[PDB]
Amino acid sequence: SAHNAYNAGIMQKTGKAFADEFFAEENQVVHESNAVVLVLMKSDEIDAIIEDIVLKGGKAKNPSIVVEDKAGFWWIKADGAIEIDAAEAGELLGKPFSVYDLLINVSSTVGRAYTLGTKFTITSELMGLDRALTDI
Amino acid sequence: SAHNAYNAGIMQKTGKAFADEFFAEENQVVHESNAVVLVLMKSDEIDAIIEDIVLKGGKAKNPSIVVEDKAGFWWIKADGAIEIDAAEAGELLGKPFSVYDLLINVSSTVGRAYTLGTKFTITSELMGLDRALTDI
Amino acid sequence: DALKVNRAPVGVEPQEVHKWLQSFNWDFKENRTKYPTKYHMANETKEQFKVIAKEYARMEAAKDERQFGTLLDGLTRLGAGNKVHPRWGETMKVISNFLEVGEYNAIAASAMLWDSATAAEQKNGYLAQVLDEIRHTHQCAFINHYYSKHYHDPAGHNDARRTRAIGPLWKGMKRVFADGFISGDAVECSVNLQLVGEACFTNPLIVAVTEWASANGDEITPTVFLSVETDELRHMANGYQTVVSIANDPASAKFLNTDLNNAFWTQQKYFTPVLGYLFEYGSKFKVEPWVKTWNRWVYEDWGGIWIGRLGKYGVESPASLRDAKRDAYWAHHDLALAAYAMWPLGFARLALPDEEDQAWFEANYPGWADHYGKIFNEWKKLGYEDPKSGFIPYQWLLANGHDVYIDRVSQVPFIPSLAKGTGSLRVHEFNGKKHSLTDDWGERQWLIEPERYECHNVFEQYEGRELSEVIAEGHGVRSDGKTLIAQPHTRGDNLWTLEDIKRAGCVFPDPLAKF
Amino acid sequence: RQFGTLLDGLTRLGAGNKVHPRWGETMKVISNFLEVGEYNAIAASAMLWDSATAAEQKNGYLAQVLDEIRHTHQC
Amino acid sequence: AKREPIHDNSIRTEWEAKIAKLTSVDQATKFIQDFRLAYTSPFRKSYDIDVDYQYIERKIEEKLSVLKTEKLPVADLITKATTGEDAAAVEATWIAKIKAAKSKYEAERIHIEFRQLYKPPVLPVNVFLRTDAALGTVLMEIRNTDYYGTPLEGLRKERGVKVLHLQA
Amino acid sequence: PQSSQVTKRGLTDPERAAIIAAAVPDHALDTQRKYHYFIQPRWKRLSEYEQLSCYAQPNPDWIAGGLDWGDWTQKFHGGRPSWGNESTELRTTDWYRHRDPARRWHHPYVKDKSEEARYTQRFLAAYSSEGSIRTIDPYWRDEILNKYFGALLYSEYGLFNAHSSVGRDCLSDTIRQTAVFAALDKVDNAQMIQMERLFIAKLVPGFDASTDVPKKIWTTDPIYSGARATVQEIWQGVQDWNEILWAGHAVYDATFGQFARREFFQRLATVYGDTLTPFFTAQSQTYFQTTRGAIDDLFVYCLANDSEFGAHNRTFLNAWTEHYLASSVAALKDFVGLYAKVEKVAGATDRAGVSEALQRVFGDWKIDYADKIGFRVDVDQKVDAVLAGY
Amino acid sequence: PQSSQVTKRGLTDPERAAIIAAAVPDHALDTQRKYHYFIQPRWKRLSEYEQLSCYAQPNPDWIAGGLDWGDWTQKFHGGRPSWGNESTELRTTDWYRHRDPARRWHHPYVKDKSEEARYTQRFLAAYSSEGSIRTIDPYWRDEILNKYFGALLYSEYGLFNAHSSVGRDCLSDTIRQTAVFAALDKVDNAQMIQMERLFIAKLVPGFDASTDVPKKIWTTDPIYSGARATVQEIWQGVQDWNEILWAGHAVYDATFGQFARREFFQRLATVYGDTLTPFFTAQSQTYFQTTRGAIDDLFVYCLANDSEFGAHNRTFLNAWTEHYLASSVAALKDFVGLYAKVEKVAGATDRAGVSEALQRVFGDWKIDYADKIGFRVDVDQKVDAVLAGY
Ligand SMILES: [Fe+3]
Ligand SMILES: [Fe+3]
Ligand SMILES: [Fe+3]
Repeated sequence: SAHNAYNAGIMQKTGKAFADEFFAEENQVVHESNAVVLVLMKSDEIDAIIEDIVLKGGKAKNPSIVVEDKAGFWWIKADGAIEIDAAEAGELLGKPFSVYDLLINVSSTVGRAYTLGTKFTITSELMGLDRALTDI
Repeated sequence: SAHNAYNAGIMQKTGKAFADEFFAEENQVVHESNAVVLVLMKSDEIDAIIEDIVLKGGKAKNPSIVVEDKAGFWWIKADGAIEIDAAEAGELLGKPFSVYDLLINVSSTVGRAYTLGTKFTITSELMGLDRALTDI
Repeated sequence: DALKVNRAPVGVEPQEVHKWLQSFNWDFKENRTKYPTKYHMANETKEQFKVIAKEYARMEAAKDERQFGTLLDGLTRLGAGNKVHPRWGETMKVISNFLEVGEYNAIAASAMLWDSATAAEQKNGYLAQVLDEIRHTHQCAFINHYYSKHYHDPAGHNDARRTRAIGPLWKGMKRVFADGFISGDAVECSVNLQLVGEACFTNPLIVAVTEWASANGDEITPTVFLSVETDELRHMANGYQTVVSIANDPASAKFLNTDLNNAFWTQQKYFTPVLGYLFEYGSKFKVEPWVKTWNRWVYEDWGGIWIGRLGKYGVESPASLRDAKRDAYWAHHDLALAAYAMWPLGFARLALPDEEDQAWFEANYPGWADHYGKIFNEWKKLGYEDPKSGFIPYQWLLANGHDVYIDRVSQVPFIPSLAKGTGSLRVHEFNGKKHSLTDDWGERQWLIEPERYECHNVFEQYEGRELSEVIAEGHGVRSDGKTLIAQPHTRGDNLWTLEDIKRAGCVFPDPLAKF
Repeated sequence: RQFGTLLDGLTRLGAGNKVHPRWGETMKVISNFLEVGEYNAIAASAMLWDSATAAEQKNGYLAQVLDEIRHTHQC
Repeated sequence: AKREPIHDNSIRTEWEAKIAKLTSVDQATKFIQDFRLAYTSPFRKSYDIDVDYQYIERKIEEKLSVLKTEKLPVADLITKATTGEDAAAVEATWIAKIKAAKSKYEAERIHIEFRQLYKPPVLPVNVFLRTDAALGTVLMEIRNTDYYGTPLEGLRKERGVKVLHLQA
Repeated sequence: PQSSQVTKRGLTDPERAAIIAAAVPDHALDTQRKYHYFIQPRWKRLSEYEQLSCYAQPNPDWIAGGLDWGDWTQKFHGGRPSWGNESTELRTTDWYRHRDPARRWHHPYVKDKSEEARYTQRFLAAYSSEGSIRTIDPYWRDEILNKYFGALLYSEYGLFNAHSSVGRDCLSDTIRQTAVFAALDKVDNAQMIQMERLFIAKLVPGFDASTDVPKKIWTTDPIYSGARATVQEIWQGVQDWNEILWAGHAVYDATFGQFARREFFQRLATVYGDTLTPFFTAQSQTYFQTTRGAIDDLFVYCLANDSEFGAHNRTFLNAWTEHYLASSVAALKDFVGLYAKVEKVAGATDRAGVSEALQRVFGDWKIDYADKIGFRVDVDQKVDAVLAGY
Repeated sequence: PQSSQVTKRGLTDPERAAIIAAAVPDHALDTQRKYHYFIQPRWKRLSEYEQLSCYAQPNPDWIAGGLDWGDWTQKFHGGRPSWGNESTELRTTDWYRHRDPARRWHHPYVKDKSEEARYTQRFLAAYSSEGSIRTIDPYWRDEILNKYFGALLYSEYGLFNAHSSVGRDCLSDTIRQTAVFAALDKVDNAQMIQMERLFIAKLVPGFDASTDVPKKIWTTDPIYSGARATVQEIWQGVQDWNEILWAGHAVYDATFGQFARREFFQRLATVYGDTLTPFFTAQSQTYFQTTRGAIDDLFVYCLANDSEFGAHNRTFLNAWTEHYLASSVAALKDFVGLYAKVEKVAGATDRAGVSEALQRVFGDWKIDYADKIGFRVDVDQKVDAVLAGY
């Protein structure tokens, strides 16, 4: 879990300690990561999804999820994949809610993200290369 | 003009001075007034109408208009009648604007108010009694 | 023909359709209102707002989208729901849910008026009002729904449609804004609902309140209430069109001023003390003295611009106005005494005026400190706020001879030994039942019309029962089953429970048993 | 939702002039410079729609073409 | 008195046991008319069950209405009172009685008693509502004439109250 | 400046915000955040529709389902209660049971109708640019459409007005919403017919879009004689608010209304080259199916199966149906005389075509309504009774 | 808590709000508050449409109308400029002159289409509840509609794809908006035809809504042979972006497209009892008239009258028209063979009816487009050339 914090690892250092690590030879190439980053824009519907889907059942299925408050948006980072069922969000909210309504306040994805049925998935997997896309 | 201020007349007194006037025998019956009161809810479109219609051409045609800032709304009181042409508001705003769009942010009328064509009028006159209502 | 025609782009605007509306009605001998009435509405009345069904929806949906954007997007992202002073976020439990029943009952009242009118245009103005009051019901609900989700005390925001039934203040609200709208001559109901309730008292209740809300940190209520009133102004026009439509009916010369004066007193009897109480005692930051608000909106502007101008058509200044002015000065302070003394029966948390509130009260109402402030400061010393005190001030009033009575007509409480507003106790026995009446106008209503006014009061229903049992049976508790929704302070600790109330030994009496 | 927040709620609050001057100046540059990126992305996405052969792939680029018009107007 | 709880108490439970023993339309009609003469309106004979009579009344109406649908022919449901009287005839009778009333005190008693005796399910809904509406129109025109004429002292004597206290 | 203080906002003023922040507790005082959490949900979880609507009506415990207590505070002269059991013959264990299956509170209702409002004007401006009016049979246009379709607006307008006392008298909040939305859709239908006529007048010089001729036809032409009589009765002849809803929507409008709108004016527009009228009947028929979902819930699903009063309620529903179905069959028998005024087209306006259309209306009605409340009806018998007037 | 600072908002935090308030001057620093106040307004006052659109394209002064200067920063291998005069034969004194008369920036465009999106689903759910499909001629349904209407989606899909290079290559922001919205409406038409077919499949068991048969017909049936050839040419045969717009919308779609959509599939739906298809053609025809207003402004009002290049531009417009009108007449001559597959109805599908329909399309086109650019056309001659294939 704490590896997925916004301020993880080098980000805790300041001043010269930060500079020494940032310029170290090991950090001059990218390092492959199995993380996904999800950004959700704050709104009435999103704040309920965060509290009652992401931080309860979501974190139960994926204990690596970290959620951080960035004032206007929620920053979420997890190992592997994050999945949100719009059908479940609608039951929680008590109103019609398709996958396209969920996308009204989904603001960024660092990861492979797609829609299938009522479900929105953001995944580390290389969709269409290692695993095909399907129809309903 | 200053007779139409929110805090006109008795409203400037406090404490016992207010009480003495409020309970004076002359003030135990209503006094007929030729004023109208218009309340406009603050919004981008309304604040432009206030600045460029009500307080320029409006006050030129009716110098008795007083406008007061009540935080969430504009309180307007004038002698006789206030008229707002939605056709002129649309030219100012640069977008389609019918009389029904103007009504989105018209929040109260103390007066006889009606719609005819593109024009919204609030008037001291006893419409339908002293002056008939018409069609277009 | 089949090859030529004009091909310029044209549509049909709403006012083009509206012009044909008057001719939709048609003549048959059964075509008359089903409801009892002394008046006859003229067939040719026209309406001030030319609205048809499609344009109605277009106009209202555009208001909604802006309102729900502000709420669900912008104010939620700012966290505005919990940036409200606690006194005000508690007051909004009562304001929005009590106003809700007025919006709800106005649906049925407007429909009864649509039935009464004969002119298609006049029916159409009432019909637009019927739809609006559905909007407003859902809008008041939305306020308490939003507060339930985002404010630090959702209890009572989340269940007032059942927890309002415990307490006495709710009964008076049902008279002005529920039964007063729908039970009577259609025209008496119209003056209660439209000419007085809407054209007079919603200016303070719905418009002026938004400035108090904003002063105390609440930008949710302005967003909605200012939108509510955009529809309300069309209802003010309905009330005026009622008067226009009966103007040439000889019955109006016989009856209209009596119906108007009864309705004016009915509405003012509750709103004058209750709004002044909720504005001044349910806020931290105050905008202006309530008696000045009433003077501006009720006495000078509504009185001068509506009633004063109708003078040339036979409408008189209401005979009860002088009594109403005395209430505007003192009766909300009288009501505060009863509201604070019976705090456990409500569904909101209250705060005694603090040192700076008291200074403001005495400056704007000289004499307040020697009468009301002395009492509040004694109660504070006796432990009003402290759940281990065993102290509930309703008992203290009884111990000192300051009995509370309920007006059989208006359901407003009255404390004759302490009151500075209008009224005096009359106790009658009639056919083996005692009744308490509190002013000249409502005493006459009851004497002439006793089968209209049979409302059970809280002392009749709760006689001999202990406070905490009534509160538990009414579900007046939080989700733990034991901490009261209502509290005598707005702090986050030392909350009262059912067992703290039970320790005070408070049992309801029959106040009229001594007579 | 966006235009409600802007034209109704934030305007009634006076938010437009509650910005630190340094930042309200910076937004002159950020929003108008970003605008040209949104604008030119319309034409770029259309060139990619031309390049692709799969109808679905053309459709993803086409949705982007419309979005970048949205964003031009939003900046 | 010490009241029981509001919605579930020994008074209501006892009256429900009586009502369950009604077995015929004639018996149920007599029962509900007696109940309404005894316990409703400001001219009721007793206030003893004041806080429970309205719920109890609903339960009697329910029993009478079901017995009606089990025992009467369909056409009777539309055109007759359960007394056996012609519904249209009840209408014409009571509109005649109120238009002959000389005072507001006579008019008010006619309207109240009409409701005591014929409130649904005794009379059909449509006939009942229309009659009630015509009676109320008359009652209001009488009462609202010169409404402020009589001073309170006189109204109190006309009404017949025992004045128990008047504050000075 | 201005005469009155400019009030400082508690949200943004630094002094007031600091004071407010010091008064707000650092924890919630309760955890129950579901608004009116005690409502019994009809579906898997509480909907916003139920939350915003259910128990707004302040009924006491002596009106089945109510949560409050005691008498009303103010009643009618004579004693008539604000609301009461004497308003209808039907009975139930809980008046708050009804749910509109489309879950319309006020906002989704005007949102949807606003889309139809604005799209209609875009369609009309394009249709006039297209010149598609050139292709409509001018006899259908000026004879059937202008006069007999025009006259049908009075049937919709009378059904609308039948709801006034329903809106005052009915006994719960979800029922009142259903009824009011139904009423507005019916007056919308009346206004849309007149909008069509006014539109045609802009395109065809000397087309008369005045209501005078339609109103003469509605009031005096025998083709509408039974329709007008049933509508005058449903509106002004009764006051039981369940009778009015059931008679108006579930019998008269489901039989005569569906025949007149769909089987006659919409279906025959698509044989005489009318490309304009089916745009307008698309709306009325959509409004009819949305209203039907709600009327079905109230009467068919709930009141006809109330655990204590179902059979009781079906006695009244069956009596009502027998009476208004006869009125409606009469109305249809007068109406099918219109076919004498139109071109005979095989399978459409010949006796075989009218008989298949009547078989569609009555057979649908039997499945949608009659079978579900126990009402026995012989479809063929009703079709033959209407053909008597052909 | 969380690893990173929780940022205090400058709007509501008392400390930060106080600091900001002390930095904001007490007066405005300029009084010009009209955004891009220097745009020349087409109408009485600047519109929001012009303000948000005009000069977003950063053209330099060597592309007529541009406000910037210097070369592009990065060009194609070989030197092709980011945008350039070499993209089209037409010329003008100012590429930013064009205005869509409907003034669509992005928000009104998706607002309107969203209303049509949601209303369509409500209409389909009611239409299926109505059972109005029962009344459609099953030969028209499974033979003309499924196969030949299905195949028409490829014509709309090809017109859509013709815009890809137009969206990359055109030279101003109002033109680019017009072109992109036109493109989406054409692919919307293609998707709506397939939506209709998929809808019918839910109602009629064994109706095949797969595109296989429509695609076979589009590619191999001689009825579509000339259509497909013109569309392949307009899309992939040219790159002048003014040629593509003019050929696609003002010639091919205004002649073949209007005949196929309105005179054939919409008009004949209203003779074989099809109450479903005119709901969908109502949208395509509305989209056609909105697109026409904009194409007219660009070509007819502006480029054909440019003060310096009007006659120059009409030389190209007339040449283009001569070439694509011949292609379109050929396409129509192949298409009218479809009438051999349908029931002969007098004044509709007989030679007289087809000849009056062709007279409507070509006569309208002459007034809307041909007369306005100086193009001489003999309507009767074009009608006779098409009837050759009847
Ligand atoms: Fe309201
Ligand atoms: Fe209202
Ligand atoms: Fe972008």
